[PDB]
Amino acid sequence: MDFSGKNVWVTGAGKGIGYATALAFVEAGAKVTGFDQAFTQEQYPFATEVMDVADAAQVAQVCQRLLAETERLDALVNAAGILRMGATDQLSKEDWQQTFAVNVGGAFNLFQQTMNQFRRQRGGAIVTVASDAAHTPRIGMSAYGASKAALKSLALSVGLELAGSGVRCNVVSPGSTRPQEIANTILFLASDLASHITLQDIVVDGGSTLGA
Amino acid sequence: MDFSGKNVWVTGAGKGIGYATALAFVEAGAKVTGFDQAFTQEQYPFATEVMDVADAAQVAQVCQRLLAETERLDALVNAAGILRMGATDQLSKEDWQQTFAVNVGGAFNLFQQTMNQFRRQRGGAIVTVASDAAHTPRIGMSAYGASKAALKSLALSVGLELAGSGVRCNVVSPGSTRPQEIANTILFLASDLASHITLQDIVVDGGSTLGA
Amino acid sequence: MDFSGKNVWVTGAGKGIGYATALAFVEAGAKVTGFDQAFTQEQYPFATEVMDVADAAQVAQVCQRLLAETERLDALVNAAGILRMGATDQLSKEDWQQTFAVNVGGAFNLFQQTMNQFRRQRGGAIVTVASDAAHTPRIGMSAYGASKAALKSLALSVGLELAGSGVRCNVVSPGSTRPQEIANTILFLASDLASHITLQDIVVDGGSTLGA
Amino acid sequence: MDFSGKNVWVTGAGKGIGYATALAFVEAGAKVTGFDQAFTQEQYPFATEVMDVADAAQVAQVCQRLLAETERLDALVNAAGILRMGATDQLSKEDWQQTFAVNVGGAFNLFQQTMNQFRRQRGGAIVTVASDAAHTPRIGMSAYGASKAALKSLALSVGLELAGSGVRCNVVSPGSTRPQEIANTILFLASDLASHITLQDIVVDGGSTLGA
Repeated sequence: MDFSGKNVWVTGAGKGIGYATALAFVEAGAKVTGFDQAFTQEQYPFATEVMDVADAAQVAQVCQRLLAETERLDALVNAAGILRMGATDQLSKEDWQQTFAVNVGGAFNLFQQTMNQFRRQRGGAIVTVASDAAHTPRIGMSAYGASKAALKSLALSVGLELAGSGVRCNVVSPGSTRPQEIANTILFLASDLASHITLQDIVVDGGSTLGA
Repeated sequence: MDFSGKNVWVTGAGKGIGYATALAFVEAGAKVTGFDQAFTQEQYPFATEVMDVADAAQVAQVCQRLLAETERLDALVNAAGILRMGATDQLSKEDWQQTFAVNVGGAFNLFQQTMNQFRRQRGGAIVTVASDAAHTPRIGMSAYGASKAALKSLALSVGLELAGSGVRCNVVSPGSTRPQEIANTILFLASDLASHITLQDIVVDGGSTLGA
Repeated sequence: MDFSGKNVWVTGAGKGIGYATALAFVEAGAKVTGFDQAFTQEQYPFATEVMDVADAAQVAQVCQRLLAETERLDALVNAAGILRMGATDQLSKEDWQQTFAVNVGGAFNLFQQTMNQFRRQRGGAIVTVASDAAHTPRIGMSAYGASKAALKSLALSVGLELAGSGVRCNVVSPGSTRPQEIANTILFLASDLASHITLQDIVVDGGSTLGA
Repeated sequence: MDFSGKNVWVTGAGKGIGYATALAFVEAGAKVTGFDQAFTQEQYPFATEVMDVADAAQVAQVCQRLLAETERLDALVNAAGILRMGATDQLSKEDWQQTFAVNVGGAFNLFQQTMNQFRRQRGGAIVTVASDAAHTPRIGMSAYGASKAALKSLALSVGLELAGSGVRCNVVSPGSTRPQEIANTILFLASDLASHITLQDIVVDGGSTLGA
């Protein structure tokens, strides 16, 4: 798609959608930094920064160091997330808390660290990965879906806060994990092809929500 | 509306919407228990139980005691909530955490304690008070709106989980606080007039969201 | 509900939802005029006016006569409609045309004849009966659902046009025909209990659309 | 994007979005047929067929001739439309009728002529151009918005009818006319990059609907 000379951040980049998206931006010519709670392999095709999105103080330290060295952040992709399933009244409190800590608190921490960069640079793009579970109640995914609804809500709110600065802020809502297809939708929303698309949420699940 | 002989629980009953709704159920003839983090006055027209919805262990103890004595819970109204405002990148971590702890975790704790009662009794009604902030991004209310989107999502998911048991589960989304009007909408959704209405969300804000 | 001293118009009043709603307003003490393409029985509990909503010139003549004699129109209920089913590529052109003529053109004609009354009187309520078919694609109901989506859209647009005059304009979306339950929802939306509810659409179908 | 060897139909191809989209498919290597009520210029870069989408008998003759000669229809883009504005009670009956005849009846006629081709070939893509007016009430656009809501509804219904045949059916909702940007979104939805996206509607209006 040609993101050459563009600086791109992708969270949850160690695995799944985040990894696929980081690889896609690399192939499109972008300078990519991938962030994750930890990295397993010894070698990655993008720059790696250990950063758990759920850890506010760590996100603070890492982002603050990186932003001091970068002239602009062309795209931020929030793709970190965890899935913990169970009936609402059977879900453990640990699972409930970690679900929200990662799925909502993570993007919140990123937004707290990056919003001023977006304001000052006056443009760029944010893509946040939610879930079709945020659109329709799914069996066993009450907490997951709820956290992903909060994430989508937060993403559009940040979109409104950054609209005056010319930042496009969109959401992708995948179904059950395919990662390469999600990556294609993220790249599109991050590209100049989508320059008048903001506050939108594209559901990529083969029509499962029937337009919801 | 005549809820005589009906057993009704209302959370956040010390003030605002919860109080207005508890009073309305009392006037309609219901046996009402009001719950709040604390009670200020010395006298209330409903039975009062100190219970912070955000405190899982307390919710456990109180609900478990009460359910052992009650044959059925005809209506549960989740009306506890807190509002903490600010730009996304300026909001304190304390405000972020308490927002979610109360606005989402609260109803989660109630659902964990009451879902089996609803299943076993095979019917009844749940009404959950969200916000129009969950429907459209509002300035200064990014976290509040996000928490209220999670709450609505969770409420509809519990609605789906309890649909087989004949429980109606609906949401009311008020604008900025009027409490008596919200109470009227809650009573309607809790009544037998609304017996085929479930998984719905009525926005009561004078059209502010333009149908969103 | 006590609509005594209120003047109420209900279209499609000869049968189904319109009839049930007209009867309910009569029982609540309202002065009711029912309108239909034709009336079958010899006796009705409301005043009857033969008026096919699809016939613009007839709607013009009837409404213009009636409005000259009435000081205010407290509630207008659009409940006329027809259902013609079939696969999209099998539906006859006659069925397609009549579907839109009645389901959309009907309310359009009413709005053309009544909007100035609402503006001049500065208040009142409009309730329009759409369908859950307008919310989610239903098998065999492509044209019906499409016409009902247009109707809902038109109703909210008229709601916006009349918001400055203090008119509340809401939609009820029933599932497959129960009429007494729909009537209860219409009366609620038309009442002073719902005075801060406008541009809303309540789906009454037992949760079939899963919140859509 | 490389649609070489793909056969693509675009309606409303003489001007605006339809023209821009037809040109874009040509540049991407597709075999393009453009359809319009009439063609003004003497020369176009795509094959042209005079066909008013609103004229069912003409659509029948033209489509039936063309389908007899084509092995597959890889993409259908419905981009015909007219805009007639005015307050609801001031809009002329001619404007009301033509709005629906073109904006809804047009795609209906195309669907009646092409659905069996899509079923038999077992795949392909449909993109239908609605409007952000279908998402939120806009001043002066009550009829236009209503017709575009019907169009979107019909498009998703056809999407459901063709889902079993592997056809992707999506909607693009532009704001006030930019055509090249809409064309980019249409090409994306028509491409194999979007192979798991169906029944979706992308609003391209710079965030005007605030996610609605």
